[PDB]
Amino acid sequence: ELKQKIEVERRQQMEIEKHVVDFQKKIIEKRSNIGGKQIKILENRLDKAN
Amino acid sequence: QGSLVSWSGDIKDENYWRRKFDEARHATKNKKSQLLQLQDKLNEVSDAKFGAVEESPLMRQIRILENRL
Amino acid sequence: MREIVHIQGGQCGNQIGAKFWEVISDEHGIDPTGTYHNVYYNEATGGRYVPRAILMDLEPGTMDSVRAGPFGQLFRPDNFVFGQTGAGNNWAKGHYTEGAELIDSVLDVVRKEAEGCDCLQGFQITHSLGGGTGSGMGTLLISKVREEYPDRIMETFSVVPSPKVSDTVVEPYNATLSVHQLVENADECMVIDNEALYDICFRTLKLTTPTYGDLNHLVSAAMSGVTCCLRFPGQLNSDLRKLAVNLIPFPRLHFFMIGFAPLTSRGSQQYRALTVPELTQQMFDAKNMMCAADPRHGRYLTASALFRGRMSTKEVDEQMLNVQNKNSSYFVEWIPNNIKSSICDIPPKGLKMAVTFVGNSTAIQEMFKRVAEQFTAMFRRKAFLHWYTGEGMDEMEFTEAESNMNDLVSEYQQYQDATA
Amino acid sequence: MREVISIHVGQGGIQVGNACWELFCLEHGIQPDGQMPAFNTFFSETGAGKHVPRAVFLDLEPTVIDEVRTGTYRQLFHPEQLISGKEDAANNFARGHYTIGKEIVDLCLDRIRKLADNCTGLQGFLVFNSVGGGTGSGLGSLLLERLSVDYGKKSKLGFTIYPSPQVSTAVVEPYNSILSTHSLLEHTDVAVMLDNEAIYDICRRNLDIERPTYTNLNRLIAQVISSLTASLRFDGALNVDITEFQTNLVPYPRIHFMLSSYAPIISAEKAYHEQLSVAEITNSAFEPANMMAKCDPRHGKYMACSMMYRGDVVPKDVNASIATIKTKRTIQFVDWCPTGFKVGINYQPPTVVPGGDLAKVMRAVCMISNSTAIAEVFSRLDHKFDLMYAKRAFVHWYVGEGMEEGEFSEAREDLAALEKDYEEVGIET
Amino acid sequence: MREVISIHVGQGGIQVGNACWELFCLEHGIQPDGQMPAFNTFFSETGAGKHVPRAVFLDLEPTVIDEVRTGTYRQLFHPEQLISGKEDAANNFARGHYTIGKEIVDLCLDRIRKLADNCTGLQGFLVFNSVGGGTGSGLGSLLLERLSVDYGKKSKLGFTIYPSPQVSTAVVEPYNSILSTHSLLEHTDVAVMLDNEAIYDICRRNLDIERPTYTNLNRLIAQVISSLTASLRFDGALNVDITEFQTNLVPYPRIHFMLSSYAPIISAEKAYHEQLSVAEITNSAFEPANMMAKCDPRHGKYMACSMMYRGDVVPKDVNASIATIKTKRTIQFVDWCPTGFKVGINYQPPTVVPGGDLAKVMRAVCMISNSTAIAEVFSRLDHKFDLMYAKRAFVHWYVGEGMEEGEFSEAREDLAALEKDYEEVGIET
Ligand SMILES: Nc1nc2c(ncn2[C@@H]2O[C@H](COP(=O)(O)OP(=O)(O)OP(=O)(O)O)[C@@H](O)[C@H]2O)c(=O)[nH]1
Ligand SMILES: Nc1nc2c(ncn2[C@@H]2O[C@H](COP(=O)(O)OP(=O)(O)OP(=O)(O)O)[C@@H](O)[C@H]2O)c(=O)[nH]1
Ligand SMILES: Nc1nc2c(ncn2[C@@H]2O[C@H](COP(=O)(O)OP(=O)(O)O)[C@@H](O)[C@H]2O)c(=O)[nH]1
Ligand SMILES: [Mg+2]
Ligand SMILES: [Mg+2]
Repeated sequence: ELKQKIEVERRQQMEIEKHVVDFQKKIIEKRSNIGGKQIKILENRLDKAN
Repeated sequence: QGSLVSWSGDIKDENYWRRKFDEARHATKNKKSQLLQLQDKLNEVSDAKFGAVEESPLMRQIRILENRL
Repeated sequence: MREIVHIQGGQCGNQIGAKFWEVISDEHGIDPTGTYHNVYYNEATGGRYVPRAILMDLEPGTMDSVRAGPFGQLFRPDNFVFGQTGAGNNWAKGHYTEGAELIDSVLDVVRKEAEGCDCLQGFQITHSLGGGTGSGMGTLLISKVREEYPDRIMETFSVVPSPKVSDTVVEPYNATLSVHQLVENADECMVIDNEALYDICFRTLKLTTPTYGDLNHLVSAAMSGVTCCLRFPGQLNSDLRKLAVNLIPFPRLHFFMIGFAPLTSRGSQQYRALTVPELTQQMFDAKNMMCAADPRHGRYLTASALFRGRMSTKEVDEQMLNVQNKNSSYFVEWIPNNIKSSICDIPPKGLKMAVTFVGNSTAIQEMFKRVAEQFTAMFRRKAFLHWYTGEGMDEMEFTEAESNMNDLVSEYQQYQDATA
Repeated sequence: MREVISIHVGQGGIQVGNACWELFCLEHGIQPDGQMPAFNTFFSETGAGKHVPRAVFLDLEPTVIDEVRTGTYRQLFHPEQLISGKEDAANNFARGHYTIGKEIVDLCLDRIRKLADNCTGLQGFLVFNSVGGGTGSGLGSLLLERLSVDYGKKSKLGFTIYPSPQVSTAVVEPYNSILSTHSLLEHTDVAVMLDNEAIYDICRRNLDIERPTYTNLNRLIAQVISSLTASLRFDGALNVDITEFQTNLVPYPRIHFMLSSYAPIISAEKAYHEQLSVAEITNSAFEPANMMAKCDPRHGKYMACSMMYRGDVVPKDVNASIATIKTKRTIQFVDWCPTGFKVGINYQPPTVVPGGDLAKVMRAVCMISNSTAIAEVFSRLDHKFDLMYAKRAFVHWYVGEGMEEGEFSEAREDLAALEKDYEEVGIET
Repeated sequence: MREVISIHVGQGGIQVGNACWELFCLEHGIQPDGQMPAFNTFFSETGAGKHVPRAVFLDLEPTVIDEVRTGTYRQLFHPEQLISGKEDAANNFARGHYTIGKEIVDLCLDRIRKLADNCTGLQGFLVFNSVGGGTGSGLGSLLLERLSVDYGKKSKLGFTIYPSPQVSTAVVEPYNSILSTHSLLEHTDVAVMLDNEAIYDICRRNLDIERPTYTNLNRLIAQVISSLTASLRFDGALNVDITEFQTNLVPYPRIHFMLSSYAPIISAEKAYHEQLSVAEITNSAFEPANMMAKCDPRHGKYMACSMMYRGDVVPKDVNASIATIKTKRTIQFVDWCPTGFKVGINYQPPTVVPGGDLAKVMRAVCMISNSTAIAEVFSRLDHKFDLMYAKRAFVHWYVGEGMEEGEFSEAREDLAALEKDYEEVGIET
């Protein structure tokens, strides 16, 4: 009888879950991408010349 | 007669519901982890990361004091 | 303090009250003799503790039988409101001709027991909906006490017509007549049915030779566990009104299903462990309810849990968090944190833990609709009517009772799925 | 001189106060007898040379009340400071603020009336009301109202326990909390918030005990409060002022909801194996996992921060830790407050309770900060409140007790005004 | 000043580290209690005046891990430096580098993060990963990757144990080893190789014990490592520099896989009957039977050699032994390095362990050499890898774990690039 509602819900949620799986893939790729102090010592370099 | 056919149909409905719950909760938890990691990404990516070491004010100090010396 | 008065009704309610007083005596260390070897008892010279328990009924054979069994000396000889004719499975008999002349004996005795206390926080009724006496007489007592005392909270441990068979031929008539006068003046109807009670004593408990005293002991252990959070200490205590608030968001959907735990096989009572995750498994298991309505065929408007025993609060927190996490849409999501939790600090007699789950959900509406269906069937075709109509009742009231039941259930169902 | 009063109203506040006093006696050297084999701030004179605390345990439900009056700590409290009701507030605000509040309010006011008459140099109040229940919401609101309309000039530091982020011991928490926030604004001059999730995480994966319970939680809060009040109790190197707390942590009277933190929380089993340096503790100090409440340190831009050092602390490690935390980018402050740091040194180490998971160490630090992250707790409470208010739930439980319906909304956008200001004050220029 | 960190990842590295620390305590005078009745490099401060090592024992299979945490050496290690997995890597590289590696990598990085924060003057890393198993291959590869992408500037000396020449405790050794060699190139700045056959021969016909076992092997490796780290631990005559080790033993960043040797390895039963002169030991020093790894001394033309003298050593016997070894034709050096000898004198004799086959003698020397013979081990590993890759074996075990197939080949010709350079650098002009 009334099952097609829950079947289309399952299809929706499965597309959305695999879609956020794609999301996760994209974000791990960008993390791997981004995976790729001297000012004070330069002041020290200035001290000597002055 | 039809009452047992309805019984079997409702066993199918119970299985189907139970399933929908499993997958809905998987979806939630997956999304929560994904949002966690995405916010970690947006804060780890610095706003001065392109110039990994730039400090332009002190670069100006550098150049002007070099001219001075 | 925060008193209770235990009025009974019908042979069902009488037996259940007898065994409930048995359980509470055996828990508080009270003999059948009435000593200690006040939230429920009263002081009596000579060192006695009398239960302020009133037994009213239209027949005395029940009265005699409850006096005869053990723990009979508990009830004092005035609270035996004696009926001599019997309503004879007739709501008209039990509610109009014999009601309107037993009301006032019961009024004098309930004023007796009510002035006996200082603060009567709540009542206590156990009766039937199908038996003429139980149903009519009981809902009439409810109407009367709710007429004079509008500030108390009303509570009925109510048995309904059984699904597979009707216990008395006019179960539908008496049941709709009881609910029609139950909805507005009864504040918490714990719905129980003899058949589901049979199921829970049969399935996981090995009981092959059951008895009415046994079902009474089961439901009385549950009835003691629902309120045992009151008379005892605890890290996080509650009452009848914190429970009522956290249970009803509307004054109508206030009928509750109840379960109590733990309950396992005895021959297998050693092989299993015994932990609070196992308690959650035990009663969030569908089959552990005491009503012929699997709640997972509906939705939980809200649900409350009351622990017994001293373990941590990390427990109850992860408890209702985990259960909401998977059986979310088994609840209703339009209300935040729909599970309430409290702790009583004392474990049961001889065991380690106890848990009582109470639920304001929308799966008893089908129980109500099956009652109304049986009613309407016998009702248009006029089955078993002169017993009600020759005793100063008209079917205009039957029509309105049926329609009122239907109105209740229509709200139940639309509140099941109301979301925003 | 300095005396401080503590109300422990509700069932949460009363147990927090039970632990507070059970720790205070063992710290000051008081045995539960009321006998002792400085204490000026907490302990009074009885003419026989012994001490009765200046605090009141108030609650509608009398269960924990007879628990304390027939437990083991009976000899401390005065029978005048324990009043019981025979009913509850049903977890709704109206039964604790409108119906059952009125006959207890004047008794509590007379008791604290005479108690503020008793002590000479009152300096502040501490209201302990877990708002989740009807008492800790409504009766605590009314208590704070009366405290502010009678006393007024004196500071009030509320350790209110909100409804937890997603866990809850009651369903009608969202109503009776938003309604208490109204009175919580004006009356609670400074409000140090509490929630449950963070102390649960701390007790589970910080002391390595596998079931955290409320007695341990209240003991731990009492230890935090001991680190708080040590400065006034015992003598320190650079003593701080609790009225300086307000003038330095309240940049605007609109932003005074503040959060806290404590270090070190470590078992003896890792205390024997850790060095726990003065500079090292200042890192776990602002650690986001160490956080005591549901606030994110990088959510809020710190507007004011007070550090409470106790034990063997030398000032220059403190001063260099301030430098390193202000250097590294993981922390940031509001631009309008270029220096939002205030520190207080104390030569009293934390005292130890027998039977506690807590470890004795040389140095302890307690953080208390006015930031802008708390608005997330605010909006999260508003979540549940709107989800319940949109559908009429439990409305009758509130209106059938002398309450009008519009107070729900007025409190909702009242806390929304906090959320607005808390993000309007902490921006750039 | 100089501190050195040691990871013992896998089941081989973890037992090697068990023996390393069990020898380090008995040498420095530390009892297994953590109590001692210099040590700067290995032993830290706990504020109670006692020592916890700066090392982490990491392994997917938790067996040896609970072995060490409920054995007799529990009092040394910190509970923060022992993390366990509940599964393995199935001896394949993909399960240790792709699937199960990722949730342990960040925990290990946080532990060494805080540990490098703990010690002040870090000078080098020592990765102990027997590559034969999935953990010691993949998780060790990923650990070295993260170490090099976070630290970078600091030297890394890997004591990796390859799949043995023909013996093997696993069949899928050829896959998960060639794949680790890729990361082993860049990350392991200098890689002192290990194999099993040569230490087996040494333990059998050098200490005269007739069954050599892994506990004896790890003890012996720990003795070699003691001779290695004595220069920084204790004061010597002409102290050497571990960053001089790199600048003198890495003529090109392409040739940094180096082998070792130790003298004397003799029982007491022949130590009482032998003279064991300073010049005499320098002969067994370059003895090909004494060789510690599967390398042939006359296969490689020595490009760099560091000698580690410890005990009562006078420099001129050292200088004359260098002369005699450079005179006789049996040894030869690369023409481009006319002088490829670096020596380091140390006045600390080797300490003795109770219950060891090893004998106490006056003079000990340890050889560590960058030569071109290691390419034979390389080609010999390539033998098994190609023999398995030509027929599809265990390919599913690798690809069903987030791994592509081409990495097998890319690692094969990666190690082939080493074999090529190692013979292109050591020719005439
Ligand atoms: N931190 C802490 N919180 C507590 C403790 N005891 C209770 N609480 C909190 O208090 C909340 C309820 O607040 P209360 O006002 O005390 O509840 P109540 O006393 O039953 O109030 P009524 O509903 O009017 O009877 C619960 O949700 C708990 O989270 C405690 O010992 N420590
Ligand atoms: N020298 C030495 N080598 C060892 C020792 N223990 C194990 N090995 C070597 O380690 C090799 C396997 O490496 P591992 O990574 O530790 O194997 P594993 O721990 O089972 O790895 P998984 O397969 O992922 O479970 C074996 O072939 C041994 O030769 C040891 O105590 N000393
Ligand atoms: N649980 C329980 N139910 C009972 C017991 N005895 C009777 N009942 C139920 O109660 C109903 C009878 O109602 P009741 O009012 O007592 O009958 P009446 O006195 O003749 O009007 C029947 O439907 C029975 O199923 C009992 O001992 N235990
Ligand atoms: Mg209360
Ligand atoms: Mg392994």
